[PDB]
Amino acid sequence: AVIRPDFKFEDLGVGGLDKEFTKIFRRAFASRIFPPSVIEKLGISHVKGLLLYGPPGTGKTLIARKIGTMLNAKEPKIVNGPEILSKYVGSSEENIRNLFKDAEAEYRAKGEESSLHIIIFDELDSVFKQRGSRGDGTGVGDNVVNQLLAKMDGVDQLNNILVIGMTNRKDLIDSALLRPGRFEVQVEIHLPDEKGRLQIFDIQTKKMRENNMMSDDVNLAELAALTKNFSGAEIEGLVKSASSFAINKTVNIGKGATKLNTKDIAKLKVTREDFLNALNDVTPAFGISEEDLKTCVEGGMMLYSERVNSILKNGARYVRQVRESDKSRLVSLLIHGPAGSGKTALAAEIALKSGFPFIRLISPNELSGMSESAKIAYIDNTFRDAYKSPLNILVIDSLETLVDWVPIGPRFSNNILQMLKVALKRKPPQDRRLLIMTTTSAYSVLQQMDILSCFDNEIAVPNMTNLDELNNVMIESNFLDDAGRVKVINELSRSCPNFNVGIKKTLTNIETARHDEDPVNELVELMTQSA
Amino acid sequence: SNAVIRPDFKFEDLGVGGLDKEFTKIFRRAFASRIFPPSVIEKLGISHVKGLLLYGPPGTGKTLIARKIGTMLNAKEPKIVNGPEILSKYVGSSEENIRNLFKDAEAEYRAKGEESSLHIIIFDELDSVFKQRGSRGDGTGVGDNVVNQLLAKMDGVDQLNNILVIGMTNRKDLIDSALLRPGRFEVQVEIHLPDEKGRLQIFDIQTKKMRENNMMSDDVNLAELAALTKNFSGAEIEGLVKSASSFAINKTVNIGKGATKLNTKDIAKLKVTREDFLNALNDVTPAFGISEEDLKTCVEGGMMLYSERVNSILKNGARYVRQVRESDKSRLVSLLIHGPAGSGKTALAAEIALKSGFPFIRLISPNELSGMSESAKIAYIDNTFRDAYKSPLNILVIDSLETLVDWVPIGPRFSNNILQMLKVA
Amino acid sequence: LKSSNSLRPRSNAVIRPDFKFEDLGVGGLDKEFTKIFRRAFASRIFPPSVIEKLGISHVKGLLLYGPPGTGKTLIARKIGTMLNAKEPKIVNGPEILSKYVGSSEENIRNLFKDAEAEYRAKGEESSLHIIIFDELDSVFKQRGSRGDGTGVGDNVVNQLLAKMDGVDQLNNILVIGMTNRKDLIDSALLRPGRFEVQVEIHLPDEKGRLQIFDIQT
Amino acid sequence: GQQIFSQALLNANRRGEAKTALAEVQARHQELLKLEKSMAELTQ
Ligand SMILES: Nc1ncnc2c1ncn2[C@@H]1O[C@H](COP(=O)(O)OP(=O)(O)OP(=O)(O)O)[C@@H](O)[C@H]1O
Ligand SMILES: Nc1ncnc2c1ncn2[C@@H]1O[C@H](COP(=O)(O)OP(=O)(O)OP(=O)(O)O)[C@@H](O)[C@H]1O
Ligand SMILES: Nc1ncnc2c1ncn2[C@@H]1O[C@H](COP(=O)(O)OP(=O)(O)OP(=O)(O)O)[C@@H](O)[C@H]1O
Ligand SMILES: Nc1ncnc2c1ncn2[C@@H]1O[C@H](COP(=O)(O)OP(=O)(O)OP(=O)(O)O)[C@@H](O)[C@H]1O
Ligand SMILES: Nc1ncnc2c1ncn2[C@@H]1O[C@H](COP(=O)(O)OP(=O)(O)O)[C@@H](O)[C@H]1O
Repeated sequence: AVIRPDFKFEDLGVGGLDKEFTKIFRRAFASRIFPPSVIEKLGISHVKGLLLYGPPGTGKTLIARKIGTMLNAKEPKIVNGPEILSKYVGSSEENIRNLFKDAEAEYRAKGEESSLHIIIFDELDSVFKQRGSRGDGTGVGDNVVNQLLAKMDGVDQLNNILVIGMTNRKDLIDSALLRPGRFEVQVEIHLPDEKGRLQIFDIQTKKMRENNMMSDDVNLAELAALTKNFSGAEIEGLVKSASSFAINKTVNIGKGATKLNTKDIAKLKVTREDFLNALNDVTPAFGISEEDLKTCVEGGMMLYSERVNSILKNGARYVRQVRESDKSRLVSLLIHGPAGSGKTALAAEIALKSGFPFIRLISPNELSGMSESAKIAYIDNTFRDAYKSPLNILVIDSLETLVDWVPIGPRFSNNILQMLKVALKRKPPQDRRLLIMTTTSAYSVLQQMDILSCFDNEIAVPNMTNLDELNNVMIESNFLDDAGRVKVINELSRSCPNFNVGIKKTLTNIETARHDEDPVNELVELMTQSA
Repeated sequence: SNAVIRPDFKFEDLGVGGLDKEFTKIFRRAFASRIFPPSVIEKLGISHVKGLLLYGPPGTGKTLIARKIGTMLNAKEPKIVNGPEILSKYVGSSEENIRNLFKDAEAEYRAKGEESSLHIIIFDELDSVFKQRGSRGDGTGVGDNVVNQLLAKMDGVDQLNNILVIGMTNRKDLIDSALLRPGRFEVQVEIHLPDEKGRLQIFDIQTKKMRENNMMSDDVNLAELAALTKNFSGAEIEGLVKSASSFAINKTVNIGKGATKLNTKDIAKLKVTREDFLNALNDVTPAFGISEEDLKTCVEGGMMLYSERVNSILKNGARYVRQVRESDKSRLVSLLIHGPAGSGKTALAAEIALKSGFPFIRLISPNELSGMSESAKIAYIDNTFRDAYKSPLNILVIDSLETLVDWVPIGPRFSNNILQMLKVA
Repeated sequence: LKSSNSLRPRSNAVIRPDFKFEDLGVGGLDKEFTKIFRRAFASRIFPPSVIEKLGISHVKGLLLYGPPGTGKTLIARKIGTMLNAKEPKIVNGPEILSKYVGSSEENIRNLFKDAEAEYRAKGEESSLHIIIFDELDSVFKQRGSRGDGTGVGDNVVNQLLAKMDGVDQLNNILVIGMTNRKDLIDSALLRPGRFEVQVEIHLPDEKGRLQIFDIQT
Repeated sequence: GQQIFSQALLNANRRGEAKTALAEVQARHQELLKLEKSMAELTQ
């Protein structure tokens, strides 16, 4: 009738998109399950138009390909976009109205008993662009829209036709076709989640695992964890790229001649490191984040003192609070202290430990080179993006630099400042939560801006002063031997007991002294001038 | 029976100098699936890649490679297409033409299945027609359709699995995004300027038959020449050889002054000497090595060591150069020279710079920016910094920071945006 | 003809040894003529054997630039019509643009067919061909720059690039261009293999003025 | 401040007349061949 009696959808290649399959089935073919008598008794018309769309490489073509064999359907008629057009006058139009004869003849022939005829237009946007483009030329690029529109709207009671049009960009489609009676239902296909990711890996590696061609070492769960933003196509590319490494161990291409170890051909087997190399090869095209924060803490922590621990505990407390309560849908925090003491690393570390679904940072680094309007738009889009996921953490870096402060005017960009002022007080949409951490080094300037009133709590980060903490960082850095680390501190105790540097400068000085002369005469010397 | 890549084959016989690390990748990713038992690869349940992109700056050798791959691989004759050759007047002839290229591959693939021979088509210069669909380019709407047809034919709803497409370009950022997805133009390779060893290889390749036909003097030392030609690309060494030949050959005929001097004795002992090359260095000039001429010109007045503080500062500079060269975690070091005006700062900084021997050296001065608009300046500055993230070791020199930010004490007046850019950068 | 041994510079020489720089009629410029004639018209006189043992392909480009009214077109003309080669295929500045979607670039493709045909048919003994672009700086501007809102400013330059040096070789042509502003021509046209020798032509010195006066009267 | 292109389309004009300039030559040609054959017999 309309679905084969022998089918369950488990066997099919498409995996990871199951909700979408149920929506399509419910809203498209559901009305053609019962006997016809019911539908007219209920006064419901059938659906006629479908639209599928998503980013490039998401699997839509796979669906369009397999659905015909999937549901006991008449062999769908496939036409790619730019072939409808033709040279001779009137040829394109007749070509469009040359597809519908068979279904319409069956309709006149057999009334409502007529079977379902499905035609799918790959690449809908190619020809059916906006019909008000202009150009003063050959009008074949418009009458085609008119022809399809006439045969689809003024159908003359043809109620046994479903057109499925697939595209990558809805925006280019002529608006005249997006209206009731004409492509009513639109289904978005977006990037897969993690579980569907695992499904895709499993589907891809079926034939591999069956033929004992993969080493038992390989663990799919780890791989699925690693591939943050990979679509199905990228996953397949990964699979075959990883395979190429295993392939290229027996056949030594270029070097030497063709040396095929006929024995190892039967012992061919893929291993984890090959997959890792493959991961290094392919890259995603979406990215967004989860790399900038990681590189922002590359130098790592040292826990030279309790202060670090206390601050971290407070951050853990706050993330717990925003995670638990439902009345607290927005919290803002300030992190202020002396320049170079190290602020950014701490906030990045807290955010990384939080493990929320959603994380990004905003830094002057990204915004560099843009015009003011571009910067405003960028920040606005970033914020609007943040209002999406159920839980969100946002980090703002070096606020003073974002506002272009120089003290001689004093000159600064007011627009950005006031935009930020309004934005940091905006509660997100209903049943969403947000957590803001902003860092600065010029507390007093902010106080003059009088913008101190939208911060719920402030955190100081005093730089270190006691020689013990210096010994801690020095032992961690492995600058010298044990006796060296002792003698230097004994010398520094009397050379200059009062001590105020920070953290970054210390590591810099350690490295320089390592390079030239790791004796006292360099490290202690510089340490003394800096303080 | 017809394994494409010819059982005994070496990169040495290709005839391309330098780029020893790329061919490895190309052959590993592309041809490492087609010279194996069909049963095994069938068990492996994978499909051969069908895309290839080669991009880089002009003259780096990105058309030689395509030709040799076309000719040396025991496949069907390659189907060359020049850049804007596809389009046509009549409506619907452009799109048809781009689907006439695939007919024979499909024709073979239906019949002989997985025993057909490789078909290879080379698009020269992709970015002319396959721009990002969506703008308003022509007012007719042809380019979108051509991009469309290519999209639908490279992957489409039908499987081909016996085809290969090669592409070349100088600007990769205008190619429409959908082409670059895996499944279409998978492997992408950058071809950049050579290093010294690559330069030596190229000199060896070019002056090959030179040497074995005993037409080269015994005085020329190729290592020395490779050491002289610092920023030469692959396409200007050939110019050098041609010029050296012209100097050597002009000594006999004496064009213009008087002919008939061409006689067997003169032409029976032709030999290109070393002087000819040195003379030829005055004709061919780099295009990317245009900034080092400024630096050498800045110290034209000459260095005189009237004291010893000069020695001390120079030694400190050399120490710092060594430190950056030898370190691994110190990937960024910044220094300042200050002192009374007229004290000779720029000369000293350049003078330190030139002895470093680093691959990459560049200078920004008010000189380059004069006459430009503000947006133009900021763009130039950003470009120059982003260019400095390519080579392993790089040196950058900024002259007269105060004048770059356009300082005058009367107001005080100055441009804030450039200052911020520099501070951020 | 056929010389068993002791063959000629060229059975049909392009320069023909009865030649001297006092016959052109261009006064003043003297070193420029030397450099031009050495870099370009030196590799087409020696016997084919030695040049073939040397494996150096003849230069296929010449650019002349300078202030207005200095003598560029004169030089182009004299070179065109005082040699032993096929007739020049002159093209003026914007002579190439055509109406329909695909005619300009076809027009550019049209210029090379006789040369490729004869090179294919014969090989190394094909007679030289010359085509002269007048006032090069009209259409061939830097790609990606402001102007040419229509999509022609790229395709035209593109076809020419692909056609002067592509996967298929050709070494029986010599192309010459003339201009007042070389700072606007595309950068990829000024590399070795495409417009190799560039010459500035400047205002005359005093002795050169004496030469010009003696040439005119 | 902009600029325009133009295009061509071939119109039934040729869809018919040019295809007819094959069919209608070879077929009248068929009549003429018949004439020639008959004249050959008559001359014999
Ligand atoms: N407990 C710690 N607190 C801060 N930084 C630490 C700590 N342990 C290790 N570090 C290291 O100290 C460095 C801190 O540098 P960071 O860039 O945060 O300084 P900053 O003050 O934010 O810089 P700026 O002065 O430009 O604002 C990092 O390399 C970080 O890994
Ligand atoms: N690395 C190299 N090895 C061998 N030959 C080289 C190399 N680099 C340049 N050449 C030679 O110099 C010329 C390079 O011209 P080529 O065909 O590569 O143009 P191109 O670099 O592709 O120009 P564009 O990329 O701007 O189109 C050829 O004659 C080539 O043989
Ligand atoms: N030891 C030296 N220190 C400085 N200059 C030297 C030294 N030895 C020689 N010179 C010469 O001194 C001159 C330095 O002039 P330079 O233009 O560098 O001065 P400057 O102060 O950088 O210029 P400005 O006044 O515009 O800032 C050059 O001619 C250089 O060759
Ligand atoms: N060196 C010269 N010797 C003799 N006559 C000269 C010389 N230079 C210029 N002339 C005279 O100038 C006339 C015009 O010069 P020409 O045709 O070169 O113009 P042009 O340089 O092409 O100018 P434009 O840049 O405007 O195109 C020539 O016909 C010739 O009589
Ligand atoms: N569940 C899946 N999602 C996405 N891609 C998949 C999936 N399963 C397999 N693939 C692979 O990804 C490709 C599908 O891409 P396709 O739908 O043609 O991209 P486009 O969106 O351009 O049509 C095929 O090569 C297919 O083998």
